[PDB]
Amino acid sequence: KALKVRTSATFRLPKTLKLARAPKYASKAVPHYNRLDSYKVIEQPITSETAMKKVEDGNILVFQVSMKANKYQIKKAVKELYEVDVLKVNTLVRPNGTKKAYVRLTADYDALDIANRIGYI
Amino acid sequence: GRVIRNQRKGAGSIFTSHTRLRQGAAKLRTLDYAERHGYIRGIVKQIVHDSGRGAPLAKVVFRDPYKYRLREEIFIANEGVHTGQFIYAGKKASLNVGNVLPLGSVPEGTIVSNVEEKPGDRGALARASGNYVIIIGHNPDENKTRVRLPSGAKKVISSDARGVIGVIAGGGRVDKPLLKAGRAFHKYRLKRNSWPKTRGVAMNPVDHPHGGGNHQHIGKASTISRGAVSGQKAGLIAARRTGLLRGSQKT
Amino acid sequence: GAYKYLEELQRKKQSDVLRFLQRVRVWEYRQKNVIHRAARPTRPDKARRLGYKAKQGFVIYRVRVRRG
Amino acid sequence: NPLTHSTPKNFGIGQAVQPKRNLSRYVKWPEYVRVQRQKKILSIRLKVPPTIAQFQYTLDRNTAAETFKLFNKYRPETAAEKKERLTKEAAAVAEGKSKQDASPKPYAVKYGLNHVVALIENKKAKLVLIANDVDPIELVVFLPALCKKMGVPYAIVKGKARLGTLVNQKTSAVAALTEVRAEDEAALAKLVSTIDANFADKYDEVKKHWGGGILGNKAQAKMDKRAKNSDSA
Amino acid sequence: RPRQYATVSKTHKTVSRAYGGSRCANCVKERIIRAFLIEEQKIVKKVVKEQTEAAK
RNA sequence: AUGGGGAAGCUCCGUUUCAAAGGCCUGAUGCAGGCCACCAUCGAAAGGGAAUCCGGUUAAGAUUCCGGAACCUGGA
RNA sequence: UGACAUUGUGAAGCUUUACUUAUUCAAUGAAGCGGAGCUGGAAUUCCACGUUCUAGCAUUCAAGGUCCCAUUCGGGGCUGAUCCGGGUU
Repeated sequence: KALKVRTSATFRLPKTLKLARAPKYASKAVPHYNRLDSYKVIEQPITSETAMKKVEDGNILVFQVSMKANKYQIKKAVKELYEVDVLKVNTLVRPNGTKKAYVRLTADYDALDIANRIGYI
Repeated sequence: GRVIRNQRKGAGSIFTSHTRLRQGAAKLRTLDYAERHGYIRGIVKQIVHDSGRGAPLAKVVFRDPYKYRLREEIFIANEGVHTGQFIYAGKKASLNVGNVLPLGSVPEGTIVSNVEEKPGDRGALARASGNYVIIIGHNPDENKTRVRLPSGAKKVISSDARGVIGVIAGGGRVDKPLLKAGRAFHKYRLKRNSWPKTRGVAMNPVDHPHGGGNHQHIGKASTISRGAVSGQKAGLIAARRTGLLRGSQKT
Repeated sequence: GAYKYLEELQRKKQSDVLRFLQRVRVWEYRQKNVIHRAARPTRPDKARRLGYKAKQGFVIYRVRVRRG
Repeated sequence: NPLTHSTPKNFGIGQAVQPKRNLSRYVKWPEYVRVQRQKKILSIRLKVPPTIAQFQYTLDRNTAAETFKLFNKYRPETAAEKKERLTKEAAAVAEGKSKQDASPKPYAVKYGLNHVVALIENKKAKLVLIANDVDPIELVVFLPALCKKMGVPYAIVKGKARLGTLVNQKTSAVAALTEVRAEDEAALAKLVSTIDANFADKYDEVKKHWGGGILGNKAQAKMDKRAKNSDSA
Repeated sequence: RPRQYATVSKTHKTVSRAYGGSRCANCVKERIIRAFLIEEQKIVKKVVKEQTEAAK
């Protein structure tokens, strides 16, 4: 019996077996419910004069959005709450500290129609 | 009293060297098996200027004995080394300008440069421009060689210490007088912030031992003792003698 | 038991065997870390005297500090 | 054959890249491995005093085999066998109404340092075996001298792992036989007069002998070369 | 610019030759000449050494 | 920072060194198995840097919106 | 600067010299250290033991050789690259 041949003078830590956790108890009792579901991301519309102009002419809805939401969340939330495909989303942060999202729908849906469907003319 | 300028220069801060533009540390090859038994051949790719250094650096590509890689070593150019030259470094290398040889493998009177102080490091003696070391003699009994250093000092070092053949090149650099203060300004702009120097005798008495007084005079003997503590070592330190030499004083 | 023998022999720090053992163990302790887990006490008898019991949950650490 | 050529590579100093040789000698071993090896080296370089150097003497590969063969029959009861013995005794105490002599008198190797030392001191130990590689050697340095002064045969046996597999443990510094049966009395008698022959008889001469001082190979070769070319000077 | 080389075809980034987009044609010629000439010099030196070895 | 080493201690030196220091390609967490030995990280809204322009539009927006016309990156 | 401690082991006559394990210094990704052996030369001794006109090239556990199983289309061992001591120097 001869010792193992070593082609490198640098000794390295051998790659042993790494186990996966099997805890005796769950980390938390209950999984948290969806923290940012549709009714939390889409808060309320804005019906200022400029927003009204945008809905009437530009086919753009204007929504107040929680600051924790992004463009994908806003797109999916609009698609879920109001069954209309969105063409694009443009989000900004108002100086009073809340997200404002210009959601432009596809050409085959009317912003002026679904706005008064939601309730604000 | 206040911490004097020379005292302040050991803590670093603004007194560190300005090493942005330096090409790298000028060092020989590691004392590998190949170089310490026979010799290895490198090729001088390019000779470059090193900021803050008078002697041009030479970059020599060496094949790696134990791997494909090309170990590029930043030598110090010797007057005669040129691009495209083959540099033979090791014990079995022939004695031509630019070759690195252990000092036990060179005949007497040989001019070497960038001499290893002890076998194993990467060059210590005679690396400033125009400087060299003379192989005074050998001693195979204790494997040593005696050499003459640029400072006129005689030293004995293990015969396996290496050293490049020739002179460091860039010689006579101090012949030309810097006319303008700007020349010195740009010289020390890449060197450690040691310029301009204010005379201690012009300093206030708090800032320097020489300062103060109604006339700009030192006041006490300027030959400071070797054992004087830090902060008193301002002037001529451990001066055996002073004044102009007025004699041959050897060559 | 052997503990009387151990506690009497350890009192001979200048004996040849203990001198050799000390000269070896001090070198080991210098080589190892400043603070490191010692698997078992060097002097089990002294450990027992001070309160050690070779059971689970009793830990022995070895430490070196700068003298002077 | 017509297509495949022989091209012996030149592996000289400046020729082609050196092949992957065996660098096992130059491995930068971990700190613990280095401490292991250098501790053994230092312990064999320094002059080991006689009371430790006497542990360099162990049984040969025959006396050790014979002794362990003898002690194997006297391995103590395992946990399962003791439990079975307890079932037998539980039956006997209810039925036969007896505790002593309900089971045959046990005959097993006594072990444990604090037990064997007391047995040796009381001179009830017929034979004792000492592990040669205990980490605090102070635990058993005095054991051979105690054995010699108490007139009991001791053997500095090889390995505490063998003693552990004897006494159903992982390790055991010392294993002692104190009451052997008439069948194995002859075997133990032959074991002694040999064990004490190489250990107890030579005790007074190993007590005067130091050890260690075994230089490394690269220094022993140098010392040999210096002794030569100077012996003839 | 360095990143734009990723967006163009291989034709715009190489020349149809050994060391296409790395070394000049004259440098390629010089190194081919060097390779052949000093490999032949290696063979010649080996022949000379082999014939001198017998001069014992 | 870590490995380390100081310091009674708040913390200090140190930035790749007295360390058993990992992520990449796969065909499927071993892996067929291989690969590599580099060394945490922070550090510029004037340095390096993937790619957008025109016209129009508001009370206040804009190379961001609208109309038109392009390009980059990632991936199917 | 001196003494005490780390700090140990020897010789020769307060002195000299010696040893590596303590300790100290330096480098490398700890790559070739020490001893021995070949092979030629000089001559039991010593020496070398693959590379010098040239800004090329040198990588796939190496080709060859040899021995096995499977040969598959492949895999494996030795040699090539001397042996021993695991003291990295």
